[PDB]
Amino acid sequence: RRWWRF
Repeated sequence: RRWWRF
């Protein structure tokens, strides 16, 4: 949602 694959 915000980091790497999120």
